[PDB]
Amino acid sequence: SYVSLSGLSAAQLDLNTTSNNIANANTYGFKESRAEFADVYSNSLFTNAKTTPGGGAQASQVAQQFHEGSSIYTNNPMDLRVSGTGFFAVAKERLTPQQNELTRNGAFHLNKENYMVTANDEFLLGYQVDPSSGEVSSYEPQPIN
Amino acid sequence: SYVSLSGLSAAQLDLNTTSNNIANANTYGFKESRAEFADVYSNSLFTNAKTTPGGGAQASQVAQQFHEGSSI
Amino acid sequence: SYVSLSGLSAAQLDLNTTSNNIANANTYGFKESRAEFADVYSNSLFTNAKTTPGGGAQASQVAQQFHEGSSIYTNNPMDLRVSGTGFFAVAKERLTPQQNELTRNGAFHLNKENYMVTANDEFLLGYQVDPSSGEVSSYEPQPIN
Amino acid sequence: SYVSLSGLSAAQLDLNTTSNNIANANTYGFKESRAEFADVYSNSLFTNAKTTPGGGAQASQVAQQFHEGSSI
Amino acid sequence: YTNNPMDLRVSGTGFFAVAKERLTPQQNELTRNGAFHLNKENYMVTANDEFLLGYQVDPSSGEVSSYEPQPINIPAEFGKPKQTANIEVGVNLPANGDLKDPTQFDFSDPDTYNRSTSSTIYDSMGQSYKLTTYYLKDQTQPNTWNTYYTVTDKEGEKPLNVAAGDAQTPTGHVGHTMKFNNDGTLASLNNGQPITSVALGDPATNTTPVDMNGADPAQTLNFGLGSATQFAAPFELTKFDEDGATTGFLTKVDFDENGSVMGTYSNGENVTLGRVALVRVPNEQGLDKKGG
Amino acid sequence: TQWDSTQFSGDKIWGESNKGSFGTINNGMLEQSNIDMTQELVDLISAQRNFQANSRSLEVHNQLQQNILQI
Amino acid sequence: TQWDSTQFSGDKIWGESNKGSFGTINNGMLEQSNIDMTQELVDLISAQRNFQANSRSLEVHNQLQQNILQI
Amino acid sequence: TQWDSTQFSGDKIWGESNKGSFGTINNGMLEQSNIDMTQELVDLISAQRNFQANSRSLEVHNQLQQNILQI
Amino acid sequence: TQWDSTQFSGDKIWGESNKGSFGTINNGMLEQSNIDMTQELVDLISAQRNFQANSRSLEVHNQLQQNILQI
Repeated sequence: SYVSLSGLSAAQLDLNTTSNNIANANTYGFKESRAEFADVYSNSLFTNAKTTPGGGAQASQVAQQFHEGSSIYTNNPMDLRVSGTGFFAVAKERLTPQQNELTRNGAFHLNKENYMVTANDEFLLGYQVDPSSGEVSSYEPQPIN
Repeated sequence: SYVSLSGLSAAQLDLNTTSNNIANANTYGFKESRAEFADVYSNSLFTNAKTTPGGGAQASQVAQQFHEGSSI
Repeated sequence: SYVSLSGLSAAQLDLNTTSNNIANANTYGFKESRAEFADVYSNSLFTNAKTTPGGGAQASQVAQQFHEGSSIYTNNPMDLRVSGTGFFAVAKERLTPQQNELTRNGAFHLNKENYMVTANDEFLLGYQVDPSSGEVSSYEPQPIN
Repeated sequence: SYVSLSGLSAAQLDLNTTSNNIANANTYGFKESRAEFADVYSNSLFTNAKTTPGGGAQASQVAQQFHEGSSI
Repeated sequence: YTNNPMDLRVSGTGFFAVAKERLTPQQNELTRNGAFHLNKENYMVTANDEFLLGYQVDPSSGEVSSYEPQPINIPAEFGKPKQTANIEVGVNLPANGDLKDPTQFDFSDPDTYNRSTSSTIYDSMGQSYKLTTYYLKDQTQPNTWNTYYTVTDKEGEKPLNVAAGDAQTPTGHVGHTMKFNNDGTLASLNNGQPITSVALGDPATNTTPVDMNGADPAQTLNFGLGSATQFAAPFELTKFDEDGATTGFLTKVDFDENGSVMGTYSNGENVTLGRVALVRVPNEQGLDKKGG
Repeated sequence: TQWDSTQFSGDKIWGESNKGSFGTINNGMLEQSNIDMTQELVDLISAQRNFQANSRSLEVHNQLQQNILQI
Repeated sequence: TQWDSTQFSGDKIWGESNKGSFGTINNGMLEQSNIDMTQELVDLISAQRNFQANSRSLEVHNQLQQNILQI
Repeated sequence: TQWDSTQFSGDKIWGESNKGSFGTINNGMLEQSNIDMTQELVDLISAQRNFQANSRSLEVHNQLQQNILQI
Repeated sequence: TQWDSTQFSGDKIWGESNKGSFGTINNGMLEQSNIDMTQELVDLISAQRNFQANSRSLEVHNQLQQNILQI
């Protein structure tokens, strides 16, 4: 009966993952999830093996498939998209660029201090380029003003 | 089931935003609105992460796109 | 027969725990309970051990699994939810903030005195911030007005 | 069984609240109601606590959400 | 499956080891259930508040040093600001870069050197300091580079001298030299000597002592540049690793297959709290059965 | 659709229109119910589900008691 | 169709017409809504599709629960 | 749905929101019960099965004793 | 829709746009979900079918146990 309960749990986990994927159909920059499972088997010291059935199914991991999604056009230049490999970097607080998180959506706007932030007013990390030389001198992240 | 309910709420919010934009098609000086959403995920102290699915979709903000409109 | 009676008692305790969990399915901020049991065995000075059977099953504890539950959206800003680790603090009386209890539901509303209270008119404990400095000066809890 | 009966009572109270909200869909100026419930636990002088299950669910209050309604 | 990571199961042969009291790990009993939770002292205990016995692993080495069983503790704070001692830097230097005069090096003039990089370091007390590294391409010797370091505190930017670096500017600043083979790989570093800097805040060894503001003045930095290369590619900071740390709070805790209980804090260090002891007896049929 | 002031509510604070914390008065309009049919129907479904679960639990309790009765 | 200055917006910066970063003022013209009917209708269709998909998911969840109920 | 700090729990540690190990606070939301109806129903069925098995064992014991009695 | 770097993920490698292995940055666009509704709905149907099959198996196990009980 526990094997059947494990099967029910795995099926409901896949159902929940699919429901989350469907619900996030409109979220910007969202990446879908995939449910992968694995077989279960005992490893007792004295195992008959030929006379021992399986032990059900165990959830292995919920994947985070990162294949490129489609792009919409809003004609708003403050909206940015990373085509290819790479993530945007945003910091919770302006004065602590060290504490940062990665994101993909580009719904940016200027706050009252003329800094580019996300919807949650999280500052967008940027570099500092040289006045004449195109190459960026310092690679430390800082908020863009 | 609450994930599906969150998806329904997000879809209905987008529907309402679009309906408001369509209704205000003749109002002078009106600026359209855009509905932006975000994912939901728990941050429990003891989180399995790999074995934990998503938490639905949460409304982030209703934008106020201020791009210049046409002139009559 | 006492072993069978212990088994019956344990099964009925688990049944009651499950019934309570099902009954509280709609309560805001509720945390489920899990019933855990343990074996029973004698510890006599002169025990045959090999020739002595078990002593039944005894309830060990009723757990209070505190894993984060799902969230509903009501579009009522007076409703609050703690995402992650943390509890709200509520005081029975306004004048005795020391006497307080922890809770998780956020059904708050202004009473006749413009204080944020729960359903049972229990005042919500909060800090007092500096006018200019964001950091809270005094960490003592006081009712929010 | 009394815990199950309390659960039935709470579910039926929520059902009645929803029915009233649906019935008053056309009444002018009506404000919806929300059902809020709470847990029950004993406070005996000698309580084992670790070996005591819950006491069911008790209806706390029927709210009167006063958020602005639509205008015709 | 309860999806509660504090619940553990021994798949195969083995028993959990639990002690009646924290201070007496010798008095222990074997069990199989894994209903674990932190007590008020942040120790993993069973339902009966019996401490779970575990090992103590090395900070860097995965192998456990001492096999004696001890209660497992999960601190809620990384309460030990760790000073930076070893910094690993891997860069690629431009082979086509313009040559510079070794005697004309000056960190105040950008045109005298080739490239400058910035990084953050921590002292004993956890104060953050800005570390700037200046790379200069030698003109006299082809495939030779000069590296200098400076520390910028609130007082100003003070140059840092190497204990045995073979690059002495006329001003007095001491750097180290890097040489590369024909294939562009790394040939030698500071004439084969390890790169150890002078004490930051000790005037007895530094002509420009760094203002520690109460920190340890004898702090020393060891730079590991074993992956530095000189190719046709432009200047690039490929890798930067340090051993510094700052105060932080417990964020999440997980268990690997080896039984090591790992926890990540706000600072970023993945501190391994310990391992979970496993006990196996030759004849399991003869174990006496206690309660629970 | 009328309310009165109780002890918990407080005391009636009188005021004009568009003064202080009060709102404005618009003629030619009326207020509808502040309900959402989608939310009400989904809540109805969820409440029915919970009621069925509780009835199942009560049936299990009664079945256990009757099983003990037949000894 | 009126807005006010809040904390997030900042503070009102006053100025003249065609001065600094401001625009110009033309008489005899009015602003229409800055919307595109085509995009609004397409978004309406997409939102309906998403709502139907989510309703299907919720129906599947309820059917699973009812199937378990009948044991 | 309220808790208090006891000897085993420890002492209450006060703090702000989104500071240290604390979480965040969101307005406009409420927390539901952290239960899964499927798991609860399955556990209910299993508990009923265990109770029936124990009742069977008790009946066996009583029948054996009565069989001894009729000698 | 934000991520952080953990032990398994590695360490954050910074870079510019259209340099090395990084991609390009296009303004005026946004990323949608990288999902396919058809695949999600078909997976939903398949998962429901698997759940029904497992529930049938559990019911068979319970029926066998209850059949043994009545001896």
